Amino acid sequence: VRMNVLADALKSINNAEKRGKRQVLIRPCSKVIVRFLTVMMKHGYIGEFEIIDDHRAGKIVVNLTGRLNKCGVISPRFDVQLKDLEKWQNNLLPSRQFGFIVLTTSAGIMDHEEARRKHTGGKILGFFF
Amino acid sequence: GRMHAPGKGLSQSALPYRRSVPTWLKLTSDDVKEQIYKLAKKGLTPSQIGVILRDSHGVAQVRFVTGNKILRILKSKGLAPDLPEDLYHLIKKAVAVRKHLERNRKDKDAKFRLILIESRIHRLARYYKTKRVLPPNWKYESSTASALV
Amino acid sequence: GKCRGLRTARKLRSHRRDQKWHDKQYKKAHLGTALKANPFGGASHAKGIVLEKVGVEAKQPNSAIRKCVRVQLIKNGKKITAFVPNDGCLNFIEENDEVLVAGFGRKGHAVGDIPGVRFKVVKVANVSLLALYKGKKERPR
RNA sequence: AAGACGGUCGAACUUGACUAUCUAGAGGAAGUAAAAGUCGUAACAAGGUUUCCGUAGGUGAACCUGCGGAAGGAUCAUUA
RNA sequence: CACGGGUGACGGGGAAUCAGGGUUCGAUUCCGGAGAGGGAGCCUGAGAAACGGCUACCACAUCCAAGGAAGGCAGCAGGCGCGCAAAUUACCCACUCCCGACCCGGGGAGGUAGUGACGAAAAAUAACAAUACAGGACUCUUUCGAGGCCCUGUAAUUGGAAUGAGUCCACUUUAAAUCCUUUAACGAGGAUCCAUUGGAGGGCAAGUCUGGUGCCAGCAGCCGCGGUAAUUCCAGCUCCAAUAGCGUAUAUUAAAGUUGCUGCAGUUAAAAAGCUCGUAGUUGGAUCUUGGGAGCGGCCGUCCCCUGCUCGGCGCCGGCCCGAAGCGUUUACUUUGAAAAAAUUAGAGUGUUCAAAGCAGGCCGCCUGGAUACCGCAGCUAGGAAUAAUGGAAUAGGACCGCGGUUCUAUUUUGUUGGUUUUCGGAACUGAGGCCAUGAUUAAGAGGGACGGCCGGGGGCAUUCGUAUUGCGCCGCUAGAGGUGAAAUUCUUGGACCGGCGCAAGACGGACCAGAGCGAAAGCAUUUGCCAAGAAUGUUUUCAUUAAUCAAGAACGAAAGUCGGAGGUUCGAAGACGAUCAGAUACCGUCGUAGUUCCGACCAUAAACGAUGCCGACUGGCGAUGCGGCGGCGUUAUUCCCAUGACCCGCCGGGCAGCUUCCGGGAAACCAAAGUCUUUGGGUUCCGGGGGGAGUAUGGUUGCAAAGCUGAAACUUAAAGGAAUUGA
RNA sequence: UAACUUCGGGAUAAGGAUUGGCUCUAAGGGCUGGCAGCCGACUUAGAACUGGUGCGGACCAGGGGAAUCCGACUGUUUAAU
Ligand SMILES: [Mg+2]
Ligand SMILES: [Mg+2]
Ligand SMILES: [Mg+2]
Ligand SMILES: [Mg+2]
Ligand SMILES: [Mg+2]
Ligand SMILES: [Mg+2]
Ligand SMILES: [Mg+2]
Ligand SMILES: [Mg+2]
Ligand SMILES: [Mg+2]
Ligand SMILES: [Mg+2]
Ligand SMILES: [Mg+2]
Ligand SMILES: [Mg+2]
Ligand SMILES: [Mg+2]
Ligand SMILES: [Mg+2]
Ligand SMILES: [Mg+2]
Ligand SMILES: [Mg+2]
Ligand SMILES: [Mg+2]
Ligand SMILES: [Mg+2]
Ligand SMILES: [Mg+2]
Ligand SMILES: [Mg+2]
Ligand SMILES: [Mg+2]
Ligand SMILES: [Mg+2]
Ligand SMILES: [Mg+2]
Ligand SMILES: [Mg+2]
Ligand SMILES: [Mg+2]
Ligand SMILES: [Mg+2]
Ligand SMILES: [Mg+2]
Ligand SMILES: [Mg+2]
Ligand SMILES: [Mg+2]
Ligand SMILES: [Mg+2]
Ligand SMILES: [Mg+2]
Ligand SMILES: [Mg+2]
Ligand SMILES: [Mg+2]
Ligand SMILES: [Mg+2]
Ligand SMILES: [Mg+2]
Ligand SMILES: [Mg+2]
Ligand SMILES: [Mg+2]
Ligand SMILES: [Mg+2]
Ligand SMILES: [Mg+2]
Ligand SMILES: [Mg+2]
Ligand SMILES: [Mg+2]
Ligand SMILES: [Mg+2]
Ligand SMILES: [Mg+2]
Ligand SMILES: [Mg+2]
Ligand SMILES: [Mg+2]
Ligand SMILES: [Mg+2]
Repeated sequence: VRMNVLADALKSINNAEKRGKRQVLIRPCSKVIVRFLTVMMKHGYIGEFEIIDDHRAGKIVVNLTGRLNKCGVISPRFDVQLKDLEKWQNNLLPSRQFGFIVLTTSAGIMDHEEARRKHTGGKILGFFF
Repeated sequence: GRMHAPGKGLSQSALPYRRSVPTWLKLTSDDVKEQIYKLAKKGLTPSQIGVILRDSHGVAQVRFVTGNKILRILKSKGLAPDLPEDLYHLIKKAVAVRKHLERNRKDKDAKFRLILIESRIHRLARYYKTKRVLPPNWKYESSTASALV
Repeated sequence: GKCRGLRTARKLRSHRRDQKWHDKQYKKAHLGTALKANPFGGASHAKGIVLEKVGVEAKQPNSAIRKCVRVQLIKNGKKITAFVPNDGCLNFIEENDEVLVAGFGRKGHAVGDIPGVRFKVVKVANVSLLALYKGKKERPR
């Protein structure tokens, strides 16, 4: 059955970006998905999106640019200290100039570079570049 | 897919976005639930109380006209059946299969389905014991299940 | 990995143990069956007494008589076949004397054209066999 | 002080039982490896009876046959 | 994952290897445990179940006058033994400490030397000049040849200079010595004061040199060399590698993404259980606090606020501001703090002559060092509140807000003694209230259940029909009929085969029948009836997470086979005979037993196959087909038009497949999945680790048996194998 | 308490210990009006002491184990070899 909605959302975006489409429909919606794309939004990887409100788990239509190479999810959500963060980004990012690890902290869902900027560990969610 | 079948069916009811009440419906909440009351005394599970209300009386969803749902109305009054209806209909079916299987021992398919049906009884029974609508010692006995229909 | 839960460390760990026993090199080092089958008992060298001097045929493509010696170990009494390595060195080995034997190169596996020998002679009568070949030392009489 | 009844801890010996390793054995039956051995030709082509799986019987030996499968077949097809 | 067993198991601080992860080792100097040949029992003592204390027994062993006595090196040396495998029966309490009545005595603790290629650091075996030459940039020069201002190398050519290896006066060192350091005198020409260990076919740096051997001797980790021109053996010459070191054997680490958490594989190379159910285990849909303002800066970036209910101090006028104490869903997570032995590792300083080290040192008495980081997990502490768990009020037995009492009861209170009730307080029990916006998220392209019309060789029971086959009865006419490649066995004037009419028996269900359907799979096909079940579709019905995959366990599981009965037409293991053949215990032919059929019980295996786990999401088209539903021109029935049937044109949802494709993947064949994988993480189960031995031995368990399930090792071997290509 | 097994047996398998006398203790029930009174009958377990180690003191009262052959077994048979 469906087990991790964020895993389905990012796999769906990655297939449609890989085939060159312009919009994607994300079938289930949640606060974690909406908060994850707003992180990808702030760095210019995707365009602006829109969540459709049926009285159930809503849908999302996301405008795509041509800038996304891969978005992914890490399962399970491991916990990561500030000591482990350099090793995680050594494994699953292309280079040291671009690419981001999104990881939820008590301060909120937010990517790795500035998660280090306010000195908080967290739980790893995924990556994009 | 189905729990005890390989089919993957998608047919289901689709509830409309507007959860208001239509203007052409004139029944108010109080006389709808007395309409529900007298249908319970005719002898009817909540499943078909709501069926004969949305095709002859026009109430699309009882939970939209009132604030409550049908089975919640009944036990708030005292007319709820003793054991839940979905568990009741499994026991009723497993009794029929068990009786038919008893008269001809060579019905292997009947024996296979009876395993499946009595499996669904136990899966559902321990759910109702976690939500505490059955006593914690309630058990399904194949011999005595005939008495309670 | 196939199972990827946070609370599946017992599953993953206890599956390594089972599947490590199908590794051939792991299987023999961590069982006592291989160690007790070793004539040396797990040592690198062993000394024994010469029983007789024998020569074996080599193998299908080759054709030569491999000069060997049948030696009986001291710590066990087990009888093995060792190979007097170099050219003509078999003369220096006589019956009823003490020799030092070592493995022949491949950890208990047969090597080259000699069929079924795991051992080699390095010293006879407490004087190095390579020194006798080079003429640097002579047999202690 | 020696010594003595009793109690307690209890070595040790005798016997028995269980258990682990190692080892002898007439004869029997395998496996591997050498080889210009004897008898056939079973598998490779439609390998000259297409091959293979399961099961049962039989035969110097490879094998043969009966029943039900498979194509990894030698047919992706055969006409109102 | 108890209990039992094994450990070539004393635990730890640590060691080796290492990208990131890990793997292996820790007898070994520091901490902790245990033991003194094996057990057991005690005395003294603060402290012992002590053994350089005692008493027994067992083993071993010493002296003896034969009566008795004595013993415990896993302390320092040393010896035997075992072994592949490990040092002197040396000097001293001078240093470090410890013991005693003690400044004074003692210490095989410990220190110092001897052996010491375990291993680690430094570092000689030549340097330079001149001639002869050879090259190079230069010039002249057509080159050649020559000028050397400029080199660069080489040459058992010549030449003077510089040293330490060594011998050794002394000093220093030291408890006394030794070593190092300092320093006199000797001490280098083939500076013989002489560098080795492995290789030269490939991997892998480096001779097709010469002599010998002739598949012999030998070499070779692997591939392989060697049979009269050996680049590989044995030698000489030359060359290569490392260099006071190098080779070989063994354990182990990396290489090994060949144990895969990071991170492998399961169509055909080794591999997914026959099928479903199923408990532990693992994993689980959405859903509840946004936002606003102060301040600074270039719409933008940083600082701040959005829990309350006894004691004092910014104090002011019983109230207000703050500080302190107690109280307040629980965790996981994250950041901080404390607490964490040194030694080792990382690391700061410092010219041990550098370095490995060491904790020292520097300046003309003074000045300073002896840092710091890391130390998982578990326990403690303080902030954060995203993510993930978890609880509240639904027979209200719920919050609050005060009033009505009962009981027990702290204690204030009647100037000082005494008895009672108050009130004031505390705790518990009990009435009537008001008040809350009074209290139940939604209704998953999750699931369960209900309901409606259908659908299907799905299942069981009974029933019915059909020819055909074999046999039998009668009738007709006849000499052959059957079989094969050809024949024979076989039947035949006692009438076979053939034609006709009947009867009986047991099987079987053609053609229709399809890359159609139903079922969990195995499987399911004459008619009719009965009984129970099911998918999909339709649904503005109901419950509201009840779910997914699943060790152990359970139901079904073709054919064959086993056991009881009944029946036995055909076919037909075994067997028999006739052929063929070199043989023919076969293929071909005739006969034919068990079986093939049914009922009731076992067995649990198949190429039980799609050689392809299940659940979920996403990613191209096109024409079909089956079921259900929806809509539309028009034909055709009923007829009497509505509506249902049969065609036709589309749309939707499940299903069996098909064609095409640079989606993408793959070693490829090929696959719309076998894709969404080095851009590697959706959940979960089973399962492979070169080929054999071998699904074998043994043990256990199931079965009447046949056999099923679980399941090694010794030993052997450089390949076995998959897809495709060219030949034959 | 073994091999084996037709899972019923083998089996009292095999092999060990105890046993007297005396003096006590505890447990095991009725009837009448979680209590009280009045009645009882035999057993089992445990303890102390004690005897020239003696105790199922007479009587009664299975020797056992490992294999082979035959007949499955219970049963019957040549009154007088
Ligand atoms: Mg399931
Ligand atoms: Mg052949
Ligand atoms: Mg043939
Ligand atoms: Mg053939
Ligand atoms: Mg074939
Ligand atoms: Mg045969
Ligand atoms: Mg030990
Ligand atoms: Mg240790
Ligand atoms: Mg001790
Ligand atoms: Mg000793
Ligand atoms: Mg002692
Ligand atoms: Mg001693
Ligand atoms: Mg001592
Ligand atoms: Mg040594
Ligand atoms: Mg001293
Ligand atoms: Mg002194
Ligand atoms: Mg010492
Ligand atoms: Mg020298
Ligand atoms: Mg050579
Ligand atoms: Mg080489
Ligand atoms: Mg080379
Ligand atoms: Mg070589
Ligand atoms: Mg390794
Ligand atoms: Mg690696
Ligand atoms: Mg592999
Ligand atoms: Mg395979
Ligand atoms: Mg399968
Ligand atoms: Mg969730
Ligand atoms: Mg430390
Ligand atoms: Mg038909
Ligand atoms: Mg199972
Ligand atoms: Mg069958
Ligand atoms: Mg049968
Ligand atoms: Mg039968
Ligand atoms: Mg014949
Ligand atoms: Mg026949
Ligand atoms: Mg199988
Ligand atoms: Mg398979
Ligand atoms: Mg992967
Ligand atoms: Mg293997
Ligand atoms: Mg070879
Ligand atoms: Mg194969
Ligand atoms: Mg017996
Ligand atoms: Mg016999
Ligand atoms: Mg008898
Ligand atoms: Mg008689």
